[PDB]
Amino acid sequence: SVLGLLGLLVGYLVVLMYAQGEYLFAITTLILSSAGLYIFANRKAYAWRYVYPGMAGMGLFVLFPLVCTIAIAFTNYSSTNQLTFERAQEVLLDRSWQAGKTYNFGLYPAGDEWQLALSDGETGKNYLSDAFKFGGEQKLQLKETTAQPEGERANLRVITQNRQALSDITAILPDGNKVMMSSLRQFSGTQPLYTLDGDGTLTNNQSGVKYRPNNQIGFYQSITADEKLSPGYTVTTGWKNFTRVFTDEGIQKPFLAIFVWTVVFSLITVFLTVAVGMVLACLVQWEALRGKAVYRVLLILPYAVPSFISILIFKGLFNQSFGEINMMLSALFGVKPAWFSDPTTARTMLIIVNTWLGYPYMMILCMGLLKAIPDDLYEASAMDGAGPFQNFFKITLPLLIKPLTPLMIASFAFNFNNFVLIQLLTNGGPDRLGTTTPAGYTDLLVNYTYRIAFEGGGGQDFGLAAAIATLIFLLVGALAIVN
Amino acid sequence: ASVQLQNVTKAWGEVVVSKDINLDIHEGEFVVFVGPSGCGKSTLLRMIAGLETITSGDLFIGEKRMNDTPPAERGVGMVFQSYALYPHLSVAENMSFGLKLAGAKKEVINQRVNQVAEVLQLAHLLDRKPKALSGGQRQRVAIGRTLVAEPSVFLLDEPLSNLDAALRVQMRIEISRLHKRLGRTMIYVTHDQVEAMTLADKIVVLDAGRVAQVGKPLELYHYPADRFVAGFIGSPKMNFLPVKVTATAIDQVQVELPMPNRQQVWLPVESRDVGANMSLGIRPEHLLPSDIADVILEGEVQVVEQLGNETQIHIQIPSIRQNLVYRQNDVVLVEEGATFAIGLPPERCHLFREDGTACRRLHKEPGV
Amino acid sequence: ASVQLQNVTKAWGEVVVSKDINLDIHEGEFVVFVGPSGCGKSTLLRMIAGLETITSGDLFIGEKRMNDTPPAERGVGMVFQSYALYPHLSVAENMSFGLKLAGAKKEVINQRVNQVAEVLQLAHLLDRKPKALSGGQRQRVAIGRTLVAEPSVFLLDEPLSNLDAALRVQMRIEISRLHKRLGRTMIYVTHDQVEAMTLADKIVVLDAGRVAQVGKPLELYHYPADRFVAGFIGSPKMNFLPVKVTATAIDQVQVELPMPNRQQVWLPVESRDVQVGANMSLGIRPEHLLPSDIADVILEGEVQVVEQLGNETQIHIQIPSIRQNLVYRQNDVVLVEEGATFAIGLPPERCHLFREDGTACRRLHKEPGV
Amino acid sequence: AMVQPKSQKARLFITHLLLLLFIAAIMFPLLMVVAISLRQGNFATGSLIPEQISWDHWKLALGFSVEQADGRITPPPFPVLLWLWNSVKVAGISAIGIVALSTTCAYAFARMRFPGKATLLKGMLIFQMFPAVLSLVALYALFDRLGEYIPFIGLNTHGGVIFAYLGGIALHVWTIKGYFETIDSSLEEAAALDGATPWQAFRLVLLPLSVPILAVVFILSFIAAITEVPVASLLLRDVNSYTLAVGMQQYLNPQNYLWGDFAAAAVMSALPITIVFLLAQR
Amino acid sequence: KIEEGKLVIWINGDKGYNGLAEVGKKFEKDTGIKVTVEHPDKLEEKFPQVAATGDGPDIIFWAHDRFGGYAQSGLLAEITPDKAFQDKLYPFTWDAVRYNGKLIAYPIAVEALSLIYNKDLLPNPPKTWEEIPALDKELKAKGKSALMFNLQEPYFTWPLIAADGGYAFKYENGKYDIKDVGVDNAGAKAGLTFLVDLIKNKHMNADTDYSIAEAAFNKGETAMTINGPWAWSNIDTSKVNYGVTVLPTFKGQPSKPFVGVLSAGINAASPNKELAKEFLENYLLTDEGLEAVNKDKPLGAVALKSYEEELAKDPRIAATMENAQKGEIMPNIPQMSAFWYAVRTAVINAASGRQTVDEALKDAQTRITK
Ligand SMILES: CCCCCC/C=C\CCCCCCCCCC(=O)O[C@H](COC(=O)CCCCCCCCCCCCCCC)COP(=O)(O)OC[C@@H](O)CO
Ligand SMILES: OC[C@H]1O[C@H](O[C@H]2[C@H](O)[C@@H](O)[C@@H](O[C@H]3[C@H](O)[C@@H](O)[C@@H](O[C@H]4[C@H](O)[C@@H](O)[C@@H](O)O[C@@H]4CO)O[C@@H]3CO)O[C@@H]2CO)[C@H](O)[C@@H](O)[C@@H]1O
Repeated sequence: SVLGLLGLLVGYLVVLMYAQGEYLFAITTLILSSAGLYIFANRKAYAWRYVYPGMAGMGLFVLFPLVCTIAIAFTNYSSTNQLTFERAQEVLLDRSWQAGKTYNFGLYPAGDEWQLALSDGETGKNYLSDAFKFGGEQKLQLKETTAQPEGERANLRVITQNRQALSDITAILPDGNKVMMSSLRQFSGTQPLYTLDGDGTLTNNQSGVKYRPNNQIGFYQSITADEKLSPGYTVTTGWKNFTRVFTDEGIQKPFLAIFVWTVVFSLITVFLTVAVGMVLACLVQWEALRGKAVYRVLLILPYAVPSFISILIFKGLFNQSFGEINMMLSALFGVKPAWFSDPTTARTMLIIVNTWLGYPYMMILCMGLLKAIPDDLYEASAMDGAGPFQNFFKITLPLLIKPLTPLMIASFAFNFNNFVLIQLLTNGGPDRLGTTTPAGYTDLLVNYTYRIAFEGGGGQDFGLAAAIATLIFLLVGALAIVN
Repeated sequence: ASVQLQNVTKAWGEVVVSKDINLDIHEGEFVVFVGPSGCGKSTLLRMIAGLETITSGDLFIGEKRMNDTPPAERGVGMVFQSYALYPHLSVAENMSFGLKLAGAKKEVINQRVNQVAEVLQLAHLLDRKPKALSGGQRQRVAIGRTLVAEPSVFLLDEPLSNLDAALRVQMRIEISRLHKRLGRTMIYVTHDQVEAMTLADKIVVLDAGRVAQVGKPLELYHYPADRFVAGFIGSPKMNFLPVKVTATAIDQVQVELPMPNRQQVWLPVESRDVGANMSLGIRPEHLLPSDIADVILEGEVQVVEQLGNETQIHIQIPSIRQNLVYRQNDVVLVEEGATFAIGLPPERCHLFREDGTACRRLHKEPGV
Repeated sequence: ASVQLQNVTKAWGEVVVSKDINLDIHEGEFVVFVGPSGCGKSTLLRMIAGLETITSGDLFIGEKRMNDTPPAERGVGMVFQSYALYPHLSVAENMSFGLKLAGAKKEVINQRVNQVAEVLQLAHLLDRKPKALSGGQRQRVAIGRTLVAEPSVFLLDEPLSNLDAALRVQMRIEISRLHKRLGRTMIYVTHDQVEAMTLADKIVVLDAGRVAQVGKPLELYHYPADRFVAGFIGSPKMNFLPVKVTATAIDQVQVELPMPNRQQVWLPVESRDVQVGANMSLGIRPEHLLPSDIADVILEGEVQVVEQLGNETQIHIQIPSIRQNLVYRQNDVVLVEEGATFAIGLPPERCHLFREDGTACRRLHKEPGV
Repeated sequence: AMVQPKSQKARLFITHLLLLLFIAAIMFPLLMVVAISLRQGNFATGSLIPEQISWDHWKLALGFSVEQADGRITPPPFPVLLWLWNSVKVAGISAIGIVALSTTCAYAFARMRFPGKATLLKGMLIFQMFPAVLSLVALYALFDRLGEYIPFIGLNTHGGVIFAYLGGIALHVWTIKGYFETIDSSLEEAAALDGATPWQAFRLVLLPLSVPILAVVFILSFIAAITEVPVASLLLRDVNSYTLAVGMQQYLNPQNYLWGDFAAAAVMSALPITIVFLLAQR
Repeated sequence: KIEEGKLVIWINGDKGYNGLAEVGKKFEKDTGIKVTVEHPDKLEEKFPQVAATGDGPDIIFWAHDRFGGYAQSGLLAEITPDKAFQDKLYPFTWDAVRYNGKLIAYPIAVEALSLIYNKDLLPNPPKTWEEIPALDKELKAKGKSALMFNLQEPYFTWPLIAADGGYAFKYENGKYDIKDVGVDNAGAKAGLTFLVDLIKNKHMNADTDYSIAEAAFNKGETAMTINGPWAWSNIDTSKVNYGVTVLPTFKGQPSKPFVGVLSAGINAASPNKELAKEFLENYLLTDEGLEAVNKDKPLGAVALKSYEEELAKDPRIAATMENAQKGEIMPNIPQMSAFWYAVRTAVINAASGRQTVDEALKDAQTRITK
């Protein structure tokens, strides 16, 4: 019934991918969408109907950007060298240089048909068009005149309302040069900066220099029959970004250093979040405790506050000389820990903060997960004469860890790439001294790779970071499959 | 060891689930709490155990008060209905859990574990885990735990409840031979009146959280205090026929049957305290053949249960919405729907009032 | 409503639990599958239901093969061991869910549920939810579901299993009256032999996947096909005495007891395929044992256990010869002190004899109701 | 009500204090923001407890301009309630989408047989361990080209942000799968015998019993989407299209550090998840 | 993709964006076109990335130093002001926004750092950097401090550094030799080593940002501070009796701050280049437009000659111009981005004490040239 209508869209939108270039996003659109109709039509592949729409998202908005960003590793994609060839030359063709001079223009109605008027200040003589109509690209051949136009001058609003039609009007003087709309009160002789002939050769009209696309560096360049036109365009560079990771000494030293921090940070986080979460989870549903519901919500409240604002308020509270934590910390004690300047102290801050954010997730886990333990084990333990600490380490803990293991190795993987925490709180921590690329002491692998690609200064090589992201990902895949 | 209760009560703020009730359980005495589900059998055991608090009254174990005393220091052990086996531990670790904590003893554990493992046949299952074991095996590991503890009092909350009937039948013999070997006090909760009769030195019957009667199994069987105790104990349920009183001698009481022919019969029973709509209690086993007795009860055979060892026959007696059940040893050839009569001996009939309380039979039953 | 199996077989991997089994269940026949825990009672029932696959063999229901047919289109309705009551749905909806989905007819539901709730007495709990109901009520809801469904065949998987002994006894009567009122085929899984003997018209004893014996309650009781079916059926278990074979005849077989007093006795039993000097089990039910004064073959020993049931007395006797206490049974009360000496008579007419492989020697003494 | 040993209060009383010290320590950070939002002047550093209450920071958070005695009507710098609504839209719709996809998918894994299910789920988890922060360029590119064909889910749209979040569902599938495998088979078997199709079992039997775990999944997906920054700010360019995550960082320009205003907006941004916890008291 | 029909403007939060929005209303009143002035954090960072892909505002406001890099990347459209408009502003302001002989932005106003002192605490403000330690102790025991200003951004700390000899790029008669850098030299080290010694002797804190310094001065907790015109608006609000004077001298030579010139560029991807032109020329760069912005937060000494001669009568702007003449104009070339980042790293690492002044500047030196 609906297979035909949807089947037509798989073709209507699919053929438009083939047109307008875009081979990169033309294959996947057919393959994924053909599978949907392939699956949902017949009732032999019934099981895939429930899996398709979930794995469609995995394909589109997780797997594709991964496969795509791996292809970015085999090229010089950067801030300078960002666009494709067709966008880059279109950017160069779009700009212009002022060949002629400025003329103050006016707009005067003659019935429905409008009328334009220009004025040259160098000569003093004025020019004016015939009764034209707005719409489409038209060349208004102006005529010199001493007299005034009939009808009142059009105000800004009126000429603004006809900005689109007035910009397409390319007027020209009796024996002067061509001229177009530059502002709402001025016309000026705007002309293309470059011109593209048959073969790929742009040529400047002002200076008089030809440029050819050097597809090694990825820029337009000139040869002595040199200048480099720096809008830039992407071009493949095989195994260069990858080999630079193994070649570069400055990049290689902190690469493993942060890997130790990254893993340790995610380990310590998981331990403390579980430990605090589980202990609280046990206490909250402990028979004898009174204000359970009151205690329960208060301990959850942190989780009700978005991470990114809790981090930014902590960023303020943890200030070294000022900030309210050290205002107290040099009152009960006589110390002000360098939460930002010192690597270790900054790592302690990260963990203390991160635990504050992380324990509620673990508590809510352990709370419901603890009700999986039947009551009569503790009643049996009460007959034997076990205390709270004995009940915890001999029954509760070893019985909770088994189901909790997958969630806390999943919690490890989360913290392993906890980008938002590092960027917002420390932005990588104290800078590692004597590095080529930007690296700090609280930087994770994900932060380091982000810092390389985007952060101003220290290069903005998207292709290099794309290689490192690939280089890391495949190692974690090799680690995860073996584990 | 000598556990006893004095007006022990249980409630949850206002509604009293268990009334003020007394028990006097002597040393080494096998006691069985019986009754339907949710009638406060486990509540009683758990109040004795310390798993539940005593709302009011006084509990005494070994002649000292235990209401405020916690479970561990009551000299007691429990076998839980779900066995309460620690699934993250082995059998050996399960059984030795009690004394592993509090006084860490390597050689003492191994001794008591293997000693108890011998008698229960869990010596080869010591290394196994509760998930690997069968219902029967897990059930023995549960008792094995309490036996390793060696408490003065044994509490058991329906230990054979989920086992097969054949295995359940077998495990009563094991329990009895275990009890008489150790000779220590046991409290034993069960819904199966058969288990009580076979195991109990003293049966305590409970009716919606109320001790109906206390005494020896054969005492409760022959002489029920009320219609519930009579109705509870007995393999097939006791037959209850509404009857009208006619005479009332000092020695015995008479009744009138509801049948088309209004027959009369004297019954040797306590006549202390006419025209009362009483219930005539009589068990299927105590019914006779019609040729022998003078009091006959003829009717239509509805259902015939051929059990091999016996034949239980349901008889539609006229003028009564209650099939008179009959019971006789060996197989008996009777058709479903055939006319059949049976004898009713007055020496074996019970008598109950409108309220439910039973008139005491003056017939000297053997056993009591 | 006439299920029947032919060489049915199940296997998990290379493990073959049940070799080719055959059953011919007639119209309106109360059939009961019995055996210990995990002997293939429920797997059979579920294989019949379609909830489990058949590795090999033909399953017919109403003379039409049902193997590849899904459970819904088998004209069969199951009462699950856990009751399988949908917690989120009400009692009325639990019973009608099947006919509610696919052909929702409000008036039909109302009628079927109330008429079924009339006969089961669930009328005042139709708006309740499974959590509120007591186990006994919860069971009858799972029954109602099949009654409202009105299948050709009924399947019950240990239906009275998690019930009170007294309430388990009462429900047996309800099921017997419910069966012969409806008069439709019922396959019935249970471990309790008591439930088989009373409910069943035909019984199927299952020994770890193998079919031990198929027959009528009294046929299985009087004439077991092997030691297993003999030991399985009986309120208290049958006594099995190790006996050596000494002589044989066309009409009977002689055997020697294991006692120091090596007494011998001829049993009226099939001598076909038995040898002298062979070790065998003498079967004798606790009920059939006589008092010592009557019979000539006496068995004497120390009494260990005396179970006073009121209606009867069950005495366990340590015979210093076989290390397996001999269970005696007798009506009324019998005043016997525990530890005291006690003698009992062994009647030869009521004696089974099982071979080394376990196969029973076909008894020759004719018994009533066969 | 078990009978308790050795005083009980020794550990019961000491626990209350430990919890009281804990809730104090963990609430303390939030007590600052509430105080800062009532603090006169917009400076990063000031008194701990406000000398006098100030409703200015909240007024412009709620969207009212404030005339001071000195510098005329200073208008509300950011549409906070607009952002708040945008955060709730994108998170709530994303969370419902993530539940719908992961629950249907998990139903197949939990019950239905089809070869390569272990490698698929394992793969899904493995692929998800790649951070979406190191995609951006590909994501911008994806939604830039995807935008012109389908306007309502492109760049600078809430649809685009939602569809981005719909991808990562590996943990959801596994957890819901594990939940399904916990459930009694007799219900689904009974349903099969009742004639219910796999879908009818999914909808009428399985789902209503699984409400709790779906409620959890929704909240975790909701909280995830509310706090998500890297992708939201990559896609949402316009200020009227921002969510809290994007917009709340506009406050803290070092040279225009609107700290007190930020605090008023920060207390207000904890509202959606709290409503969710309160509405999830079932 | 930038939207046609409206004007999106980006300008830093410290500038009078609300004032500029009122110039937007005035634009909308006459033309009907809505002007949207946003002020995103890290605005100068974000524009490069969004502009190259087609995104971004129509108009972009920053000091002229970052415009060469924007223009070179192909992000800015070349502006086309006629002879009549160029003669409305001061020639040198145009020269700040000239890149390869092409005007790449409209210059708006001339920014310059000045010593802002508190009269009630400090009636006689230091002419020297060297007398601040002495002045600090005087005010410290009194309960105040001598000088708090932003140490996190080079802009604020560079005047002290460059005073004795430091420089960004040596101006080779007509052009900046990018390989010639003066951060490593003894003049820069001197001013930097002095600043470090101020922190080492507890006269300042290495971790003191704009907001901390601003708070200290505006709440009367520090006697002096270092800031530009924009910051006066908040000081007026706090009503701290203040004065804007010349920056103190370091080792005889005066402080040489980098003079900024707020400039407005036009995105090359913008489809509203004609509307952007009108707004900047005929609405912003007028007496009324600049006053509207200046009334919100002072622009400094404006580029518009007409409005400058009116505003030059302000003694604060006279002092701002005095510091401006004593300092030097910021280079507009692309390598200024490289200059600023590396110096920020150098100052923070040295002020924090993780590095020496020599090593910190040596690392910076290499980062500029490479
Ligand atoms: C880093 C760890 C500290 C975390 C900080 C948390 C912040 C609060 C401080 C808490 C300090 C501990 C004080 C505990 C005092 C005991 C109070 C008490 O006596 O309460 C106990 C509650 O249990 C209980 O958490 C028992 C008490 C738990 C004590 C265990 C603490 C150390 C645990 C470390 C192991 C972490 C897990 C590692 C993961 C691999 C009583 O238990 P029971 O009677 O058996 O209850 C039975 C019921 O559950 C049945 O329904
Ligand atoms: O890398 C971390 C920091 O990066 C960002 O700050 C950078 C800028 O992107 C660079 O452009 C430069 O900033 C210069 C700026 O170019 C120059 O105009 C001047 O800025 C003055 C400005 O003229 C004046 O109008 C007013 O706004 O004060 C500004 C100073 O605060 O000087 C700047 C250097 O001080 O370098 C900096 C880093 O040094 C980003 O914005 C930061 O948030 C980030 O921490």
